[PDB]
Amino acid sequence: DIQMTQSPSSLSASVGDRVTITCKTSQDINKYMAWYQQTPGKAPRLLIHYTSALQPGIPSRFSGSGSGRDYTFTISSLQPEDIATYYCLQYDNLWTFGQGTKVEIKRTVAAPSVFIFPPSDEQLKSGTASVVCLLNNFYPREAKVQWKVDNALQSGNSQESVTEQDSKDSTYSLSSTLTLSKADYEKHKVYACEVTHQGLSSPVTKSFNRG
Amino acid sequence: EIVMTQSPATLSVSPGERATLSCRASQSVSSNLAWYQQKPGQAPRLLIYGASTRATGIPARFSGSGSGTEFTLTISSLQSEDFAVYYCQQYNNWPPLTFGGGTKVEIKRTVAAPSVFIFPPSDEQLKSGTASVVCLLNNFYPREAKVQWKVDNALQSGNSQESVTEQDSKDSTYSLSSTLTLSKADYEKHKVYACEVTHEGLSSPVTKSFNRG
Amino acid sequence: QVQLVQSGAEVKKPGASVKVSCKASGFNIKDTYIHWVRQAPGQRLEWMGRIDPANGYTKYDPKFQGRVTITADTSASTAYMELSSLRSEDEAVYYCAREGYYGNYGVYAMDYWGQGTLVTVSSASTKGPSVFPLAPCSESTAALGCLVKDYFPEPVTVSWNSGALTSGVHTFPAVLQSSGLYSLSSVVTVPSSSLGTKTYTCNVDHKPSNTKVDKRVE
Amino acid sequence: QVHLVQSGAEVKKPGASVKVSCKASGYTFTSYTMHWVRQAPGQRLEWMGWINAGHGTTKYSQKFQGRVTITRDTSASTAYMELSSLRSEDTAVYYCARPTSEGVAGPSRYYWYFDLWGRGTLVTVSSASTKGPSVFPLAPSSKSTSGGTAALGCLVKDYFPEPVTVSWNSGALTSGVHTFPAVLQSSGLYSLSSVVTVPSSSLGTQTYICNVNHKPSNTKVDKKVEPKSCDKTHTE
Repeated sequence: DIQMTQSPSSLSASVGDRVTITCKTSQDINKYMAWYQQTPGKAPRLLIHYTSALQPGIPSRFSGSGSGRDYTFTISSLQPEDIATYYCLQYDNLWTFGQGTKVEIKRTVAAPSVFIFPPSDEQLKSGTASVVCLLNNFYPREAKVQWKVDNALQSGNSQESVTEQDSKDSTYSLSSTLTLSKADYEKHKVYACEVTHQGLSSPVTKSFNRG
Repeated sequence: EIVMTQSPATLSVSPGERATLSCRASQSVSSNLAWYQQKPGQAPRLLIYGASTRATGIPARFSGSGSGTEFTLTISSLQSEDFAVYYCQQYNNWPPLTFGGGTKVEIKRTVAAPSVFIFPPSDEQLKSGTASVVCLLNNFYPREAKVQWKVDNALQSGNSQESVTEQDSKDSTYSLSSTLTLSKADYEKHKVYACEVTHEGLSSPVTKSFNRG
Repeated sequence: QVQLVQSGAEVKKPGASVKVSCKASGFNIKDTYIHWVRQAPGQRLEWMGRIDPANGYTKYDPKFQGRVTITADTSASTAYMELSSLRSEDEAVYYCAREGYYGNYGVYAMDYWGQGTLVTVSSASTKGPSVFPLAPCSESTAALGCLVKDYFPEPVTVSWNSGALTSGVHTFPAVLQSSGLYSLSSVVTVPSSSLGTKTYTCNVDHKPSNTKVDKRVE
Repeated sequence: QVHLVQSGAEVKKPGASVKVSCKASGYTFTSYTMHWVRQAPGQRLEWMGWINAGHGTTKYSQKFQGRVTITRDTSASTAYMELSSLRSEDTAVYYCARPTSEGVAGPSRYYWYFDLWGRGTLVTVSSASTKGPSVFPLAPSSKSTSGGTAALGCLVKDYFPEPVTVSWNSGALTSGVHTFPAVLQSSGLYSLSSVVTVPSSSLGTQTYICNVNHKPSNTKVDKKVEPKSCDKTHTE
């Protein structure tokens, strides 16, 4: 019957900033405290065990401290490769992982590189046309995609997704798909993707003519 | 936790004979079982480890066997010094490391019925607050007996304490003393005071009583 | 040298049972403890249990006790986890991890983790994806990609030029179509100068349907 | 010449703390782990926890977690066990135990069986203060007789701490003596009884005195145990 509290649930910081995560146990766990890094897509990686024993191969900017019920994880100087959810683990009375801390990076504005892709010949033979818009390496993550078919704004026939933050440049990338039946696709000629973002002075329109 | 059960509670074995001690586990302990010898007022001495391996310096008459949930300690030829309490220990799961309740291996002799005597409280104690009535069962065999206190045919609940001496050096018998503690007018309330004794040595329960006055 | 390889992604119906394998190599499995930890997406790591493979001793979490059974096949150098009476709530990535000894501190620590195993809880049919090229119509940089469409369940892996091309690559999270099938895109930015002097192929693998497509993009 | 030397016995009132020492000799202290095992009077051995003497790393049983602290002094090859918030139930003998082999137990390393032990340290948890005993007789009579033998004794009541050294007739009587072990009462004061079996026929000519000596209160009590006298005699 042991409880744990990991604070905070999420934090934002700039590259070079000091980042601190704390953990509080309901009973003394006698330094049996470990810290794990989990980057997106990948599996957890041990950074520090037994409160302050830094695993060989882990940079010196990472450190742990504490005793009793109170423990602290520090990143002395935040790096772009440090974007991850961090977990604390108590291993004295059985095993309890913390709720986790998502560490996101604050960086300078970066406008997206916009690209438009027509549906392939292979796909058209099947009777469905998927038009794709790509917004590449932008910051902040908020961006708008407006699909235009012969200057008419589209609604209800689009789906989009954004990537996790990048571990090198700290940007995001977005992909939007406009889906139509081959019949409807053949009824129009100009297919356009209009992108609005904080980093752009004026919206960017990427287009192609069917044929 | 792994619950270590040591059976029987006490075992009467004559010298020169073979002493077979049992130890069971609530769940598999593999071959991670140890055996300890404990004489009164002394630290445990390791005899067996790895369920069958003998600790360095331990004489060859001591052996062990078993795996999983059932184990055995064997003393092929029981000596004079060999009479002690024996504990089994699991070291398969931790925390907690658990030990068994122990088996006291006593020297064997004939079934001796106890001499049952009841002592009323003295005037000196009665002049003070408390009143202590003593039931004595001395020079009996086997150790296990049941002394029940009865006051005006009414049984007694946690109103008494008892102690037993270590097995006699000559006639290997046991002696038990049970003290029924009351006060005034608790003792001054009732008339008949008795202790009923149940033992292997006699046919029916032995009842010894006295009337206040 | 020290590695922990887990069995592939499973799709099991509710009420059914699931067994996950964890192959240990680069070390002796009888010298370390093996833990099972689960994780739903965007949620916490939940410890389920531990096994000492040398003696087969198991310690579970009371919320997982009864439904979880962790065993070990020491000869095969593998650890198993069986989860009976599956519910929709049990859908998560299941990880195995080793807890090894540290001589310089006199302690054990959960130090290495496997890749994880996605256990999808569903009655829907497994369906292989269709792979469509993403190429521009007719700038210093150009973009190429693959549209991995109409598959079930998750996941699909996308690599470029058999792992040679990784810089400038973006494999996007899947979107859930009205059909109940997933669609995802993988893209790469390359210099416009190389769109003739170099070949570009996406390598799509959807192991639940035994699908491995290598589509060249031009 | 390999032994474990423990600190002297102690009396502590409830809610207090005790720190039992354990010095080591005849081996390299840092190479082994040190465990602590307790035994309450008339009960089984109870494992408390351990200290890795080389790195200061500890592990405790969950039953003691929060009250037990284990430390080590590498400079003096000594291990310590501290038991906080003492309760009545904590009255036990405390042993420091060293396992047969070096290092820490785990998978394929089952080392938690001990060959080297300390003699023990009794820790008595009682609020009660030093008190000399009250000595009452267990008077012999026809109701104390069996086959020409009569039982008589002394009830040594309400004393603290242990021990009471009980003799009969200043050492002149040794045969047929049964001095029962001490019992801790509800009050937190010990009670004990010493009985003797003598010839029934010589009860009117022999003198039986129990000598109860209690060194902690500097009290000596000599009680004459005479046959059962009568206040009155009656009929009907």
